[PDB]
Amino acid sequence: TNHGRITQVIGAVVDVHFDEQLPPILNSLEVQGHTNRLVLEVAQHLGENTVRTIAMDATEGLVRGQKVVDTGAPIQVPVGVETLGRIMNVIGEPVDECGPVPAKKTYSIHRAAPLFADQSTEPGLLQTGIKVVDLLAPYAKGGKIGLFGGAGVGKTVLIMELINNVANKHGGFSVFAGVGERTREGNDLYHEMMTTGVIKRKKLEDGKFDFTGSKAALVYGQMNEPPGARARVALTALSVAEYFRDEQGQDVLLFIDNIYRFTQAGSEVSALLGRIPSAVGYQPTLATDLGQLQERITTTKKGSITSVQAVYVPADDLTDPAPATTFAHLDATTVLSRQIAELGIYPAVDPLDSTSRMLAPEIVGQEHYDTARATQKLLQDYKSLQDIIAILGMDELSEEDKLVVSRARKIQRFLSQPFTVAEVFTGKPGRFVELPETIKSAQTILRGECDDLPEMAFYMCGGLEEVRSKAVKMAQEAA
Amino acid sequence: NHGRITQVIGAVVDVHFDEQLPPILNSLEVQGHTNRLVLEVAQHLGENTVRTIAMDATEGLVRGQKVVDTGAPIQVPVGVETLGRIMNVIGEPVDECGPVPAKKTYSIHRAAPLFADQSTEPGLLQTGIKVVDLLAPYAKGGKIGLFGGAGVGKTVLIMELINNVANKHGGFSVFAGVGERTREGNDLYHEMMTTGVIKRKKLEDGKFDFTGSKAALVYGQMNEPPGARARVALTALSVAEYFRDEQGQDVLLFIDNIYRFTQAGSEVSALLGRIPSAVGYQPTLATDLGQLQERITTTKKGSITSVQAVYVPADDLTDPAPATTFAHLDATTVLSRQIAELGIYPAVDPLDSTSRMLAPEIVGQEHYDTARATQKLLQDYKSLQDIIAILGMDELSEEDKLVVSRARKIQRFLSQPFTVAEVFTGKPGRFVELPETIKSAQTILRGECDDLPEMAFYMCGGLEEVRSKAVKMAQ
Amino acid sequence: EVGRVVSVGDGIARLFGLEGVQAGELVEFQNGMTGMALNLETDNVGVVIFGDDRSVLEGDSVKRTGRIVDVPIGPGLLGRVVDALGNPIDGKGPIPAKERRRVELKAPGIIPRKSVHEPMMTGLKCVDALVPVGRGQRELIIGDRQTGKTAVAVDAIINQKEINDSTDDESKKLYCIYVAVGQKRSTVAQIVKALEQRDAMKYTTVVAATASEAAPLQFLAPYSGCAMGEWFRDSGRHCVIIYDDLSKQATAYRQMSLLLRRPPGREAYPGDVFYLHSRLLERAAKMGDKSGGGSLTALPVIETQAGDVSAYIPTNVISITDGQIFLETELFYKGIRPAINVGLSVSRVGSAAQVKAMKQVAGTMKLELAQYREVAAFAQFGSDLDASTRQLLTRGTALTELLKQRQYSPMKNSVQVCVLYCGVKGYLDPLDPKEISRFESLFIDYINANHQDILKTIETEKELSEKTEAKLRAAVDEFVAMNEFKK
Amino acid sequence: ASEQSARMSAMDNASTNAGEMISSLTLRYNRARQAKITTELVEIISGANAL
Ligand SMILES: Nc1ncnc2c1ncn2[C@@H]1O[C@H](COP(=O)(O)OP(=O)(O)OP(=O)(O)O)[C@@H](O)[C@H]1O
Ligand SMILES: Nc1ncnc2c1ncn2[C@@H]1O[C@H](COP(=O)(O)OP(=O)(O)O)[C@@H](O)[C@H]1O
Ligand SMILES: Nc1ncnc2c1ncn2[C@@H]1O[C@H](COP(=O)(O)OP(=O)(O)O)[C@@H](O)[C@H]1O
Ligand SMILES: [Mg+2]
Ligand SMILES: [Mg+2]
Ligand SMILES: [Mg+2]
Repeated sequence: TNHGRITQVIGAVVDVHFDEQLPPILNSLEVQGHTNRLVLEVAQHLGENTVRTIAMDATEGLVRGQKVVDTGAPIQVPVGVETLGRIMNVIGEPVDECGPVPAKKTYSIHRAAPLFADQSTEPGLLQTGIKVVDLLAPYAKGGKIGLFGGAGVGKTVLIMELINNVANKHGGFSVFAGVGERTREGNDLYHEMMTTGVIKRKKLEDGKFDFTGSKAALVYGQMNEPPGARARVALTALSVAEYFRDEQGQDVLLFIDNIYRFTQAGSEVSALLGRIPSAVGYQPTLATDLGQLQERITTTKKGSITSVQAVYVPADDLTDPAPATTFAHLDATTVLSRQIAELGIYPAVDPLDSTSRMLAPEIVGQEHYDTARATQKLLQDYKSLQDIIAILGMDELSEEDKLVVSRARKIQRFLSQPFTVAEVFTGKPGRFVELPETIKSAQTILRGECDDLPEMAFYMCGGLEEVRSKAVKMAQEAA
Repeated sequence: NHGRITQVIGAVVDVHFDEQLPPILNSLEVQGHTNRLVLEVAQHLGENTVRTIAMDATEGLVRGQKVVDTGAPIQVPVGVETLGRIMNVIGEPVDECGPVPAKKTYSIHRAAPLFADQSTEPGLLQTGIKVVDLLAPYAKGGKIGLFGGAGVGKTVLIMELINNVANKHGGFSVFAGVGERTREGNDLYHEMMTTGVIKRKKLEDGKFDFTGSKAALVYGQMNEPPGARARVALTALSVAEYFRDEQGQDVLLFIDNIYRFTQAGSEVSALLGRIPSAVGYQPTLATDLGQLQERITTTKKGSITSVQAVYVPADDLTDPAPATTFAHLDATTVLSRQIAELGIYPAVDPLDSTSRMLAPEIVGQEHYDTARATQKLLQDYKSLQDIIAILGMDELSEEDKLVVSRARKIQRFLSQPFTVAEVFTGKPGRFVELPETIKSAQTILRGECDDLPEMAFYMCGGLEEVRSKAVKMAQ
Repeated sequence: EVGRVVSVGDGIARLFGLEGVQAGELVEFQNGMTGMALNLETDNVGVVIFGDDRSVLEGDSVKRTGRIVDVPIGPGLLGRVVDALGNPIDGKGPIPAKERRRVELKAPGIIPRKSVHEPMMTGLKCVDALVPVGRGQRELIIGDRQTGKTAVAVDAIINQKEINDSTDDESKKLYCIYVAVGQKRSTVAQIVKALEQRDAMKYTTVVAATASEAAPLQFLAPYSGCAMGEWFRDSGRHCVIIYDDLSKQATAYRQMSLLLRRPPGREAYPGDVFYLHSRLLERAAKMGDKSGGGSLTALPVIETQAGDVSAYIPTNVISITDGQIFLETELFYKGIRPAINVGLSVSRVGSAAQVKAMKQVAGTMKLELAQYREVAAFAQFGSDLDASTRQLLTRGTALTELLKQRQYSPMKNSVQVCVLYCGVKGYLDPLDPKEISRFESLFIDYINANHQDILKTIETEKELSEKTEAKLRAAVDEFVAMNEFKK
Repeated sequence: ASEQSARMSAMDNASTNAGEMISSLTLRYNRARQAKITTELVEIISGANAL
């Protein structure tokens, strides 16, 4: 092992001097003589056998001339079935207070993406049990998914519902990466995973633990952590999933909360690393740093990784560089809106901004494609009539336009549904709606069969039959 | 200690001392120069080098000139001898009446009074102005702000407050001119010599006798460098602190405009080698202001009431300067250009204006209720501006039309002809007591004045004038 | 070791020496002034001074104490006003506290935590009903200038004296900490006076980093307050900490970073503002039964300009909090005081931080207010409406007139329950809106005169059985009979 | 008939007023656009010269 000396300290940026045998970039360095473990990741070579590194933990307590040891390799995270049922940090250390990870292997979080020759697979359809998603923005089994939205629109709830409706039924493994989210959310997720069998902790009389089963692995880089950790925790989780993809060959599920935080972390240090800022304060190495991540998330001829990324959109501005760049990296897209959530329509998915590569007549049949496109046409027509209604009124609209407005309102209210995890907000029970039922109901509503039925009936109903039951109840209570 | 000028950049001078350095804020005198150039130390730079800000123009300086350290910061005289006398930032009188024979001098820079030495007793002032007496009552012994752009009536309002308060005060008073027109300074000096606030008398031997004066004057105007503008308010504050500390008497301090003080820093920090903040302002935009405002405070010894006119560039209230200044004020008065274009003067926006002395535990519940009803009415009228501009008043209901009528009436009623405006308005001034304002507002809100026209409330003061004008307008 | 000052300016020093300095430790000059080392460059060291720079003279000796910047903690702070560093400014005695705590610390992890289930009684009606707050929560109070934020926080502080006086169990008492950043000493003195006038200081402390105080104190004061509250959090005693305003802290940090020649970012701020506020607010938590069971609630305050929450600091602090209490000037002047916009204001915790007795009423109230907000604009124009729509308007107007409150006039939870019961079951629809402001007051006095048992039962059982329901209905009937209003 | 005549007149006046408001808002939009460009560029430059 080499030996170096800390030269200066500026926030989360640390310059280090070596007498000989400089380490390559991305290598990991360990500070010696500190309270807790402190790892640094090489980022730049400056000259005079000097390097510039990014600290994973706080630099408080560091001293110039303090000693540093090169490990000869980048941050190696443990992998295997031993990480399952267990929480891990950015540097692989556990933070679950259950013991160390007895892994027989370690992978470097920094790897090269699979080449073009390693093609994808067929666009397999993924059934989530959600209506608007399965109808208008079908999710692919082997492709990337995006959940765009600001603050207070239902990203975390939707990911939790997807976990309840997919991860439990999934025969492969699954991974979660908390990238700059709230820690309370992590505690809640861990408890819910221990509850629903996705994690199986069994304490022993000798003080050890047993996580047998427990088809899930958790990684956390939350807001309390500094930059350097929030950035690399995503690569950590992605390597943990790449192990199961390449070697085991099992299908894997990756959930990321939020990816935007990862980009923000880079900006927090770029100006300290001597870079000139980009347009709105972001770093120059935005698109590349994000693509080097995203290209590692892809299906190959050995396995498949289905990812679900929640993308914070600050100030509800989709023109921001981070989501603007992320849009191009996704197979399926789902944009959540505040104007819809104000109407109590949860999930607050905007069906006119959500898209999907899979929505084509050759993949999903024409009964699905034409139904979705008719729904979208109806909603756009209702959106174009908004100003005429606001100025003149409903009196001016013809009966065709009134029928259009009625059907569009019914569709809007019908795409809503209650989740199982939102019981603690609404109190109502959860529903799992299969896709043929959704298509039947949408065809029925668009054909004009349900014009007689009241608009209120189509609220938080899994199926059209439930809507009929609610209408019957409301009519009976009317007299 | 002697020193040498090594570098000159506009209003900044870097000097080199050999033996011993002077501390920061210390004054330095340049010897080989026509006038009395004074330099205030700001930084230390190593190599026994010092950076300084000049209180006068640097045209004529040479790299090699000699500089003398005075050993103390700038010293301004204090006492009853500064009364009825003008004094620049370095204390030198520019009244052409002789020197200042004061015994004691205070430093321009003093630490603010502590936490324990404060007394927040709520009082009120009698400004005679309807809008501030009703909706933004001014606090005796607190800070008051007049925010506005250019051409909305801050200076006229300050002059009206002078005529209606300082003459009826009895105690002392101070006026600081920080980047204002020299014309209005001479006008104020002569108006003060007229009203008896300054009692100048010429003795047989050319000397003067200002005995009887009740107002000092400090003027650092637009025809001054930035260094002589960023240190005038501190001079005035020392002059007022002497009164409310040793004398223990209430004093009134008027500042026109305070924003200029920050502006000087903006045109200095670039030369001091500092990174600029958002809009080119300084990173020290808040501390340099808080260190000035915290010296203004009522204490257990005396009290300083303050009336500061705060410029607002480009009519943007989100600018850092007024945004920071809002946090230091006990009462606020935001002037508007949209209201001045309607001929309403004072052009006070009664919704952006506010105060801390409006609660019912200070003023009565009738005053509080009248003010809040007026605010509700004006907000309800503001909420209809878009639909009135696009569609028209005909779309509105009858309740909304009654609201619009009463809101226009109460807008026009909150318009007062001052005494100092007689030179460009012609109509005489109208002092207005508070109970008359409250009765008039109550009557206009109830509906006891809907029969009258709308142009009968324009520049009338009370209601008897409004009814007389409506009578004369019936013809 | 020792060092010597090389450069001085604008409350910042550049030293030569002290090769064994810890980044973030205290430093002492030869005149009593202190400093904090931040920029450990190669040649020099960048220190920020805790006071004026007139004392430092470019050659003064400097010495490191070895202590990381820390503050005292304990019950000795209760009833006292102190600066950012624990030095008192009340002017009455020193701080009797033996144990200290580091300012910058690592927040608690995922395992030693639990869900939020206990409420934090704010004293207001709209907050405690529609925007509930829990113990372990981090709820922002964001608005414009002069809208009623400090008033909300001070009412939250004042409501606790009854709850604390009627017990001696520290596990149930709620202590409070008021951090004043950027304020002027007159305002802090007014707040201290308002609290002493109501005996609300024997359980509070204050941390005043005012405007005359240098930037580093404004930057460190909230972390000092969190350190003082972590004592309660880890000892099993609940505490609530209020930051007034946090934005002022961000401004101070920008000043320090710009004078240390660090490069800026958006709006001249650094990139580390998010880390600054995340470091600060993630220390609020609800610990488990193994770690004592304590809590540290946070109620930060933010002043927006022109209601622009699309700005840089508001966006961050919105994205790292568990709620929002928006405040508007339009609603403030229309008559709604507190000016809480119940549409934008939310609380992710929600009913879990609410009592069952308040759930039963607040669900219906939220639904009714949603409907009223939806049809309020249409109603103003004036058109024929169905009886149901008119009823909705009448009930929404009644509830809106109910949620109004005087300043420094908070209320207990049971009284809120009773009043909102009167409002929800239809005992205010025919009544004149403007009359409700006394229907409330009188009703309160009535149920504090003759029906103390109902209040005690609601306080103990924390629910509304059918017996209490019927008793409350009978009381309301008696009250309406005994009194008369305009309708 | 009188109602319909008044309706046409009102629509005329409303369209005219809307055009005026559009002109004013166009001026304000261009001003804000220029301000945004200048502000972003000054931020980038100040971050570039502080190196
Ligand atoms: N419930 C209330 N009822 C009536 N007035 C209120 C109420 N709450 C606050 N106010 C009034 O609002 C005004 C501002 O008070 P407050 O101290 O809360 O200001 P703020 O919102 O904190 O803004 P800032 O401190 O920056 O000036 C005061 O006059 C106060 O009396
Ligand atoms: N399906 C839903 N049903 C009811 N309320 C919801 C739903 N989804 C979100 N909300 C509300 O919005 C809040 C958003 O919190 P969260 O799920 O974390 O979304 P985000 O992270 O995007 O802000 C929830 O606490 C809840 O009050
Ligand atoms: N009460 C008033 N009555 C008539 N005109 C006024 C009044 N107040 C201000 N004005 C006009 O507006 C202009 C404001 O100039 P000034 O008094 O210097 O205010 P400011 O300091 O904001 O520029 C004056 O020239 C005056 O013609
Ligand atoms: Mg979330
Ligand atoms: Mg002027
Ligand atoms: Mg406040």
